Amino acid sequence: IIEPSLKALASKYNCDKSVCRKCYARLPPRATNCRKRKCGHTNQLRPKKKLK
Amino acid sequence: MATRTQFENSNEIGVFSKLTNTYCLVAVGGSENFYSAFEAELGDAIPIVHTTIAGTRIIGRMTAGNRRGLLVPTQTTDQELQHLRNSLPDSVKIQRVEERLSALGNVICCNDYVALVHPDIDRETEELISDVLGVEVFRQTISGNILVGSYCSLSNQGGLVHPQTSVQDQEELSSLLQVPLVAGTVNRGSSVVGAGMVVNDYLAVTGLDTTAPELSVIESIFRLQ
Amino acid sequence: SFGGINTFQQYNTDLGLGHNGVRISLNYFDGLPDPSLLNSLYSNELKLIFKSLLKRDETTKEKALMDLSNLISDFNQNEYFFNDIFLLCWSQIYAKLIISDYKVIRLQSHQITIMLVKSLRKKISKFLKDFIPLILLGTCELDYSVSKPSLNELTECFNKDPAKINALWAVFQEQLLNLVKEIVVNENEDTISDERYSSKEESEFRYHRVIASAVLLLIKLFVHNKDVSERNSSSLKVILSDESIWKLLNLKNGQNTNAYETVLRLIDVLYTRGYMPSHKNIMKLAVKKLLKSLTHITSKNILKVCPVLPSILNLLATLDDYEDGTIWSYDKSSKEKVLKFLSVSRTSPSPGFFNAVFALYSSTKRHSFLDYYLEWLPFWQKSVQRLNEKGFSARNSAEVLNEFWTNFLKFAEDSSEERVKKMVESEIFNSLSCGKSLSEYTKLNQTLSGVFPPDKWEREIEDYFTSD
Amino acid sequence: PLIEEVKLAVQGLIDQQMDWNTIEKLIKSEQKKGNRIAQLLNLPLNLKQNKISVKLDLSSNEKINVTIDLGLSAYANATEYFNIKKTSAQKQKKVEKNVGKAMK
Amino acid sequence: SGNGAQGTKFRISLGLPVGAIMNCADNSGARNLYIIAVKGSGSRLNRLPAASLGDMVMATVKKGKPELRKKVMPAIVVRQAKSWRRRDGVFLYFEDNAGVIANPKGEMKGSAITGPVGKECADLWPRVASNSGVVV
RNA sequence: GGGCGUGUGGCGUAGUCGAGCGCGCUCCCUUGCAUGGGAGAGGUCUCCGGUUCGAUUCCGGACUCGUCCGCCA
RNA sequence: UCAUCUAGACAGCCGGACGGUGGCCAUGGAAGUCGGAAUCCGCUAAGGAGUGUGUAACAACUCACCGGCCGAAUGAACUAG
Ligand SMILES: [Mg+2]
Ligand SMILES: [Zn+2]
Repeated sequence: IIEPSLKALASKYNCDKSVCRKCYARLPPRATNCRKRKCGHTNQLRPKKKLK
Repeated sequence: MATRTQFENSNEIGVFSKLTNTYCLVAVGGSENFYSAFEAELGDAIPIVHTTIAGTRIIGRMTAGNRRGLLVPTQTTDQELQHLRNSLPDSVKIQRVEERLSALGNVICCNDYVALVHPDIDRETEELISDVLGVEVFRQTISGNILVGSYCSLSNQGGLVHPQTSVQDQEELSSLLQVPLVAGTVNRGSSVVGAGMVVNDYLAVTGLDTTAPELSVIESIFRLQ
Repeated sequence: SFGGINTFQQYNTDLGLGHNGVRISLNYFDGLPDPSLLNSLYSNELKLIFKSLLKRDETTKEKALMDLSNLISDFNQNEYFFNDIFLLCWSQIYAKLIISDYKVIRLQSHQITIMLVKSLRKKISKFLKDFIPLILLGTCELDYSVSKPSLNELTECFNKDPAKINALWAVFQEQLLNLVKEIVVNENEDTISDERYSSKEESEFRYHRVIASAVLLLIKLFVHNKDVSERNSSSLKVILSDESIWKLLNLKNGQNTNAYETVLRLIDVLYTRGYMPSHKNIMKLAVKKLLKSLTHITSKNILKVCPVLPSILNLLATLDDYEDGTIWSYDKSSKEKVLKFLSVSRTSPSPGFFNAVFALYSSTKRHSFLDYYLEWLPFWQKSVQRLNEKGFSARNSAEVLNEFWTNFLKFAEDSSEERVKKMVESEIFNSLSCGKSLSEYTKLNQTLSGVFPPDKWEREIEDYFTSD
Repeated sequence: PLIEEVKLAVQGLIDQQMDWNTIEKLIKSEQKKGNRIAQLLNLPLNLKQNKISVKLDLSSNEKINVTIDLGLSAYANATEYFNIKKTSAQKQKKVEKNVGKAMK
Repeated sequence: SGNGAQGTKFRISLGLPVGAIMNCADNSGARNLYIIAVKGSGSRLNRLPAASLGDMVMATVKKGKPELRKKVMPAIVVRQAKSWRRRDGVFLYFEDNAGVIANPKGEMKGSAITGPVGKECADLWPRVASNSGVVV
């Protein structure tokens, strides 16, 4: 156990992201398009897979 | 205590260490836990010497030790001999042995009073053992095992011998040594008991894989309680 | 950092050994420190030490203990670290630590507690009640090595005042007894040691070792406090009723007869106290076990059990005296067991064992437990005859043979039978004839003069000169 | 509510990262020492599938053994047992539709 | 060597390539060992994997007891007979190639060793040093 | 390597979605150049999933066996 | 091509987001939120017989709607260089 607030603060940077389906890039959670050129700024995004 | 110790992963402590009543010898290339076991259990009353014999980390199989004396092979250098002479107390006598078998821990199984040797040793070496150690000597094999030092663990209180030993050989050796002997295993069933562990009057050090019934047999036969 | 709550312990509302609001128990499953309490600890360094202590591996446990000790050494720097919270936690773990198989762990744990008290003197008073019994158990343990240093240290802690040490026994007698009770009745061998990592044996061995220490503790406690029996009778009855203490007296198997000796001493103490008479049923239960013990003693293990035998016999004489060999009376086969025992005992005779046997004989004749001519005298003749074979090849046998002769002469004086005296004379001559050195056993020879009269010996010399 | 107390107790022991066999030995010892929360439990614990089993009185001396998931509420476990009841009824109706044409 | 090594080993001049037959020094009933592989050996085109003293090899019993023949087992080289240099600069060699049988962890199948063994092997394998008569 | 088909009691063998016979031998009865008769035992229908209400039976996958075609100058 | 727009639009904060009514069937329960149908009034500046989270069912939170600050364009879908 870390602490509940400290787990929230660490998960803000480590777990509450989104993943581009084409190029696996770690993206902002409210993003609409990937920031990478190689996937062509696609809008195929998924949430980052949580535990539990 | 039969103290669980490893030599960097090695569960054979008799190979890398030689323990008597008066002194202890440990290899120079040893871990902090391995040194800390002898330092905590032995205390400050008994000197612990970090030594190398003949350029080898193995010292228990190279040397045969007693409270009165220590025997070293011919290949031991003058620097190691002088370091042992300075580090050891004045009571013990260190003498080089010039003998072909040259691995005195494997050749000789000895305690304070009585010793078992390899049958084929030279007579000058037998007289040298009787002189320096002050110990009466028998040439005998443990159920056909000529390496009595590797295949027997011996102290003043009792002895552990090879597991595959004839019972008749057990009472014969027990009457010859005037101590009770038990056939048993050490280090999760390893046959080489003398290489497996070191023992004296109040301490036994063994490998970590030595199981609880084996450790109970050790403390029972060596009366360490 | 620490999570979870000990709800089950809360339902129980039992403080176990502890008087400070924390359950303290020897058993592995419970008494582990509460996570909330652990969180409360003053420093991260302490918290880690505790987590390591919880872990199963010994090397880690030792490492943590060493670290804790180092922190205590710098008390001034770490005084803030040590707090009631620390004390509550240490106490809970300390109990489990004292039962540890590894000697170093036990020794270090005891040393740490004593050090803490010395530094925190007069600040550990609330916690003293929990700690003192445990500290004492360490001071009174079958292994000399753990107990002796612990004892010396305890004395230094109290400024080397013997009175204080005795005072502890008096002041905490109720607490001490509670500890003994918990080991004997509340605990079981399985509870003490986890089954997966421990066999049926060893666990059994362990429970016995711990209980043996408890019996040892009781003996000192009884000696220290006379009224302890009266004040603690209800609890004492419970402790005695349990078969566990009685199970301890097994010589059939087991490495240490030291444990067995301790139980005998307790039974002896109980009879001397009159507590055993007070609860006759308890005395009977002990007697039955003593009878079982006789069967256990056997030729195969005679060498192993030989030092313990003289003691058994001396105790037997005292117990038999009570209620007219009432102890013998309970068992129909008591005589049968004795007969078997005698044969086994005679084959190997301990030094001083025969003196004990004569004392038993002094007791037996009054209640006529045994027929002297058919059984006692002949068995003795067999025993000396056996000794004659054992003439004196090994050490001490020489002392034992002389010892037997002293006893045998006494046996004969009681016999008042012509045949017996004649038999003695024949044996005496034969013993000399078998040979040994009179000079070597000079003291024995001086004792030996009675068998051949001084004038007879001069006549004996004339007969010897005549001999071819 | 008492099932929720038992669940909170077992989950509190789980959240201490305690070994499962030591938890079962703690349940046995508290049953021997007469703790009601311990005595409501059945000892072959399915902690591998996060499931316990609990003894409930049939009449408000016979007891029934019911399996409770630790990750759902007691009412939610009751709704699962109701759901297994409801699924069994539909299969029975399918059997009743089957019977005539099958036996013909 | 590899897994069961107790420490490292300085480079000894390689004397036993693949296909070499050495004497079987222990009392396990085997007469010779035939080397088919060396543990820890590298890869080069056309180069034979060669063994030195103290190395663990894979070997078959070509001559000996039938329950030891016709299978592969690990072995440890204890006598080399090709001269090699130590860091004190003596060039030394035995008069025959000899090895003992072991498991992959390194403990000996046999119980006693006939003839000398090298200290570079005895330091690296403790069971060999345990059952060894003379260490040079 | 690929294609096509195959898999039933100890053995052989019949199966339309609702496991029988023969052979081996279990027992009993009954007979020289040793028979016959009567009750027996014997299957996870190669295995795993879905459909059905129920698959030897329908379907999909895997295993196994048997066929056919396949490298160079 | 649809919509909104100085009579205050879209983002961002803040407040309300209600009664008839736990609307009718159906369920051991399901009260806006397991489903089947209907989907209407009042008070309104405004609030769906409910957009989600949500409980055994509740409770609770949030929505799309209206309001203060902002003062001017913005949202959705689609087409092709
Ligand atoms: Mg090539
Ligand atoms: Zn992308």
